[PDB]
Amino acid sequence: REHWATRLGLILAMAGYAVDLGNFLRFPVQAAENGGGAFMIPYIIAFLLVGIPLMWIEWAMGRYGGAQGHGTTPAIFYLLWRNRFAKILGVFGLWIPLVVAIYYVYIESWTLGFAIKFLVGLVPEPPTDPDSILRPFKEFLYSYIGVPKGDEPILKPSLFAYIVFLITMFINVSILIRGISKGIERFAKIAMPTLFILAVFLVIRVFLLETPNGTAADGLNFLWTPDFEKLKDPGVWIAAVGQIFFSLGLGFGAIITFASYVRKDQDIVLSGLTAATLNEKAEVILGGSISIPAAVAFFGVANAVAIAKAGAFNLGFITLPAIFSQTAGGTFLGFLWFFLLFFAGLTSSIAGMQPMIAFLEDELKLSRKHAVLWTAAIVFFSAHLVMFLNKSLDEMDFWAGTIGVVFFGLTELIIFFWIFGADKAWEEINRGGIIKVPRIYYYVMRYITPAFLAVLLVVWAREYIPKIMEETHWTVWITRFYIIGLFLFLTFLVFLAERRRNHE
Ligand SMILES: CCCCCCCCO[C@@H]1O[C@H](CO)[C@@H](O)[C@H](O)[C@H]1O
Ligand SMILES: CCCCCCCCO[C@@H]1O[C@H](CO)[C@@H](O)[C@H](O)[C@H]1O
Ligand SMILES: CN[C@H]1CC[C@@H](c2ccc(Cl)c(Cl)c2)c2ccccc21
Ligand code: NA
Ligand code: NA
Repeated sequence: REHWATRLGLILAMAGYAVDLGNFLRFPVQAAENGGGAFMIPYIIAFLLVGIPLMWIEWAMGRYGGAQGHGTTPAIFYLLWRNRFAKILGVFGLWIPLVVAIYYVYIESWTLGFAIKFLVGLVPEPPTDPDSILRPFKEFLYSYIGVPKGDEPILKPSLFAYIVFLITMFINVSILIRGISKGIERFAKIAMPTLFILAVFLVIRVFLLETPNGTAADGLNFLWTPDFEKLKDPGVWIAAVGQIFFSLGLGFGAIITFASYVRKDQDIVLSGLTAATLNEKAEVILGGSISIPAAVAFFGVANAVAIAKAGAFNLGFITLPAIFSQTAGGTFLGFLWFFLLFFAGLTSSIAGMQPMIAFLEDELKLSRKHAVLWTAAIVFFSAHLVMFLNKSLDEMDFWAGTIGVVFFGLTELIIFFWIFGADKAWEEINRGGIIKVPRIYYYVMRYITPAFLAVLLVVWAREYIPKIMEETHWTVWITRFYIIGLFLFLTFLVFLAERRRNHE
């Protein structure tokens, strides 16, 4: 079995998976909407009671599986719980990263496309008033993606967007096809320092932003002034749990698969805690210092509430590109911003497609070359639904990348800490640990952690599912039909794997 060559490479790869566009866009928006500086209270608590324990558990499950030659959840769940229902539950944890990759790589390709367009100077050049500056960039983005102009739910991406997606897939493949150590690990050792350098440069350039509407210091102020009254709203506590859960990338299956290449007695406690900490640092220090302060510096603290409510996507793909074009060398600054977003996405997507590759290698005995190429073919083909059908991305992101991950995260907890055995799980976590998990976390993992995920799951289900099922366009059923088909497809591959094993 492949293994990580160095501890540093392992940590940077895991951190690279966790650190993405969300660090620079989703977190600042969430904090600004949920109490500002006060949001750090439930955020730290959720990090300690949910993020950290679940992360150690996913690492533990992966390393446990890898020692027996299995990197994905269909086999791993069965090893933990030898039951037919376990193999079926395990399919979910292979279905999720497969479905997520189908839309994620496309989103990632947008950042490469925009980086190129900013670099060469092919961007709108306004003109005054905020709507006169934002609109040309809204149209710029809409034309690239092919946002519907009529009543039809059809997307028409530009030729450039489509070619860049091809290039983006090729880049993912070029890394993945070289494997864990010479591919993913080697890239992580370059991309992470680069990501750090770009971020620091952006923080510095943002802090120097001075407009008649305000400064960056006003942005840091608006973002980091505590509003303790919001701590009464349960939604703020729910948002913090969700923020921690998603930013760490728990429940997606990538962590488990990456951990499956950690040697049997190699540390995961300190390594996992370090990777998690790197994500948080990149999130609150780097992410919190770029996007929001820039938006507030340019549009004033008066529009600060409106900006955060506009969302992470609008902030990163419309508002920020617009602001840069109004500054000296902002064309190059926009390039750096999207270059940053591209590497942040690329480090995550190579981690996100590895589970499918691992399944083909471990369970169907495909060579790395064949496993990578077939995984790429499936993702590339399937992405055409995301590229051409309006809201297909949103539907995939909800079922797999939102509801699915929280459900699967809870399933992981139960199967590992309740079914497999709490004592065994604990020993599987701490074995080879450079530091030991504090004894108190045994109770947290067994009772507190699954309680938080259960509350998150139920609240989001009751809040979002009825709307999703009753207020959406009929075309969402195309996406539902297809991804249900993908689940049936993986179930069939698992069937073929076990029938091959019985033969050999
Ligand atoms: C959900 C997956 C849909 C697959 C993408 C559909 C391919 C789109 O093919 C369409 O062919 C038309 C021919 O008249 C052309 O005019 C359009 O430009 C082209 O996009
Ligand atoms: C989700 C899948 C949607 C794919 C978009 C398909 C592109 C539209 O293809 C359609 O082909 C028709 C051929 O009879 C033409 O007459 C239409 O005007 C053209 O829009
Ligand atoms: C998990 N938070 C980020 C990190 C990884 C990144 C991600 C997760 C799984 C996969 Cl399969 C891929 Cl390709 C990419 C991602 C996707 C959707 C939503 C959020 C996120
Ligand atoms: Na993150
Ligand atoms: Na990443």
